[PDB]
Amino acid sequence: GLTILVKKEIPRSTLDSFMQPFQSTLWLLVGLSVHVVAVMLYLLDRTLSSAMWFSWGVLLNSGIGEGAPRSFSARILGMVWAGFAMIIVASYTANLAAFLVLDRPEERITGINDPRLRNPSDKFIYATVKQSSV
Amino acid sequence: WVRYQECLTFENMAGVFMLVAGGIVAGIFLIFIEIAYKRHK
Amino acid sequence: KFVKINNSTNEGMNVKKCCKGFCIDILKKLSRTVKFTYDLYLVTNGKHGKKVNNVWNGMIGEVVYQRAVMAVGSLTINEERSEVVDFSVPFVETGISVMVSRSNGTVSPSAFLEPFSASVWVMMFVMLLIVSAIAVFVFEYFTIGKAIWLLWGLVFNNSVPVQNPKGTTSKIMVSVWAFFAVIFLASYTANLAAFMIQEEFVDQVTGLSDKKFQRPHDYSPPFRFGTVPNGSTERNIRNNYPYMHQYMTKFNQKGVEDALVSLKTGKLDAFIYDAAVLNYKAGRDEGCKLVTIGSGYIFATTGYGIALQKGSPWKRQIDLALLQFVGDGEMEELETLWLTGICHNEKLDIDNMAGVFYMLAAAMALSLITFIWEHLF
Amino acid sequence: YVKPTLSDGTCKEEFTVNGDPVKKVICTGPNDTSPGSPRHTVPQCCYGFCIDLLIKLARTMNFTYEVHLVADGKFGTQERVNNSNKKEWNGMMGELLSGQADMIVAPLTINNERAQYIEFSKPFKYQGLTILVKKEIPRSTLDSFMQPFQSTLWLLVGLSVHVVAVMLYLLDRTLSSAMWFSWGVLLNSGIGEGAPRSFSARILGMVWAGFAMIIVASYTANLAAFLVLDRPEERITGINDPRLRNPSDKFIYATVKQSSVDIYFRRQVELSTMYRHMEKHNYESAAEAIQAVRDNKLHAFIWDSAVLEFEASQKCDLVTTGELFFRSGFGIGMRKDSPWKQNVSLSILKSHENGFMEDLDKTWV
Repeated sequence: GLTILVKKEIPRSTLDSFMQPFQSTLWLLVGLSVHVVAVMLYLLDRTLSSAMWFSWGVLLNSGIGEGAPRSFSARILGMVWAGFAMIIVASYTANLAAFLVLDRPEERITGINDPRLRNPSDKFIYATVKQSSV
Repeated sequence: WVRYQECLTFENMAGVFMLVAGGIVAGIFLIFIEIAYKRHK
Repeated sequence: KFVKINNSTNEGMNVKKCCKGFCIDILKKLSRTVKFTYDLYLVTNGKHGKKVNNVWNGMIGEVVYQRAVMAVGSLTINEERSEVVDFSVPFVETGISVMVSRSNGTVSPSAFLEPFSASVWVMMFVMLLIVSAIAVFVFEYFTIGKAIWLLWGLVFNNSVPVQNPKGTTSKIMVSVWAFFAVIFLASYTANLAAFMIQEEFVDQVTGLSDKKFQRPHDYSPPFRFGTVPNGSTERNIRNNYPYMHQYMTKFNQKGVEDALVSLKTGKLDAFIYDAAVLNYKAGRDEGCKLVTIGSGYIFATTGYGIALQKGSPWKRQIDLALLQFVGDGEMEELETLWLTGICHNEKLDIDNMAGVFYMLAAAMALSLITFIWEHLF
Repeated sequence: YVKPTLSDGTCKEEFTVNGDPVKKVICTGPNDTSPGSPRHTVPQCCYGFCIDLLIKLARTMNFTYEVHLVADGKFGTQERVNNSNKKEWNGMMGELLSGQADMIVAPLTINNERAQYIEFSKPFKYQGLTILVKKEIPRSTLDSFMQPFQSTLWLLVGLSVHVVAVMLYLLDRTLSSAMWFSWGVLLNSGIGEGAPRSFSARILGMVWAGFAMIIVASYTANLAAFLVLDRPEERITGINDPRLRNPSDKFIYATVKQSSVDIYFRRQVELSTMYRHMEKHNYESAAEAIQAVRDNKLHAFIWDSAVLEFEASQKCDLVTTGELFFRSGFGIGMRKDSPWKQNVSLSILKSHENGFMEDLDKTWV
């Protein structure tokens, strides 16, 4: 029978995507927001330098336990920062899920009864030999 | 004749390796600078 | 068709170049059905029907001058065109619409549209907090501050020093609460990913005279008004109101295809013109970046027709044949053979969650107010 | 609309949403809408959309009208009468080859089956017919615990982790402390109960912690896949869909029996079968059937696009589907050849062009 052939794009991604694929501007804004949160925690705390060394930045990162609380206000701010971190985590989770779902963008042309390749284009010059039975 | 033959990885690790090596290499100089600052103060 | 000899010489010859299409298709089919013959030709002078001091530039006037019976093309039913001639019962619905094209991708971030700020998960959170506090009190057999720290900690994340266990039952309840919390986190991640699966690109204006189409200068952006001289849409837009008319003359560039080509990237973003033509243009548009934001919004829902004479013996038979064609299901096949677009029927960002940061920022300011109370006593 | 007048017999108590008078008329509507009853041709009160259009005709064209309910209700198809071979019409336009007739106002489709004897006018609203189906609540509520996963397999892995904890306790020699440490590491807790001296015990604990992290990742990924990929909703799409085409004795979908489209499906040799199916299942109304679809009695129903779209929009219970086919519009009916044809046509055309149809339709439907 008659059938169509196509090249293939072997690579698809690099698996080494930074926060820039999310957004580089988002990465810079997130860094600025983290710096702002750390500065606000340090300002409200007044430990001191010893507290500010590992009060919230580590706490925002992971569980290190080297923070020195100053007041219940600091505890509430820390709970809020933990909620914000969880929100960012879920946001990047959905970001990675969207990238995983979005993989393989090109769609294989299922024949010429499909008008997609039947529609003439300025991009595809697909053809056969000259003077054939087709 | 017609038919006889039939036809979470390291890709994520190159940049991570480069960044880890860069961070590890410069740690000694930073620790030396911190020790010098502590000694001078 | 007749072509003038070059351009300056009014003389010329009736060159021939074969023509075809859906109107040609239906023409041939009705020709077989009724068993008649024809010598179809092409018109050059003017186009469509519009009296210019009681002068219609051919087309319809070709029917009233007794100069030709039958004239089928891009035909638009209108008021003044419904008395000079007599029309045929329609078989295609189409009217006026807008064809605005946006610059780039438009989506709804839904930053605040998380299932929070409602009464769905709030009740579950309250019940879980009450259960945790009750269990802490039971296992108790300072404490309030530590209990609050535990409640706030192993809900969002244990990434904070809140460690203070008492007994084995405390460990068991902590394990159950942590299981519930991680189940909630997984469910929220899944739900937000599922929202990322869906999308929202509903509309931009939703109205032919909603707000801008009264004084585009007053609105501030002067949306292009590239209509066509002595066409079909212009008569009706003037008739309904001259508010668009006073700015309609600001721009009238070229044909519909050239207009869409210019509006894709050149100067304009919004276009108003006949429905089906723009439907077809947008369906086959390269990359589908040219799609009308009207979801198919029409002010002139009408039909096509044939340009019979003023009583020529063709109405009854033509009507019978056309209704037989529509009922028996043929020009559906013809349309899907001819009229179908390319995409058409088949189908962690900085700004995305930006707003809630400000809201979170606002929430942060609230904490500052509490410091006043801390400074009160 | 047929809402009976006030008890005094005078239609009243009607105001628009924006606040305006509402126009209705009395009209001799026999209350015996059922097929067979003691006739009570009571003049009821009627209004809606076509009444408004007729009033627009009255305001533009000077005439007097006596609207009355059809005694039949059928739209009118050729029907050889019983015990005879003579072909005749019935219903509204069966009255056309009868006495008063002389005018026809209703939502009526451009149709060839009647166009031989009568003439239509230009259409004012273009819409066809499609399919509706009763609805059911979503099942993606995530209420159950291990339903997306396997509860038996969850029990298996729980037994496995209990056995792992027991095996770790066997190497404690503390054992209770080691079990508490294992259970805490099960959920990334780090309580600190168990720290056995042996380094091999610590290595095994770290390995078990990694394994638990992997197992949790697997469980949450399976649950997330089950939630994201959940979409078991799929109805018949188009006539060519075989589920619609296959006549199943279990579920039945029908249309209005002997109403406009009956001939539309009787003439055609392609479908054929579903016509026979509806012959024993198509109902004789437009409201009892639509309340029977939601009654979990009718699988689906075929009828005019605007009618079903409006009916579903008013009560958020059912959703229609299927792209429009058999495209057409509504046109006004006449008798024989009245000179009013061109006047009626030009009037509707002028109103439609100017921008009054849009306001009236948005107001009423």
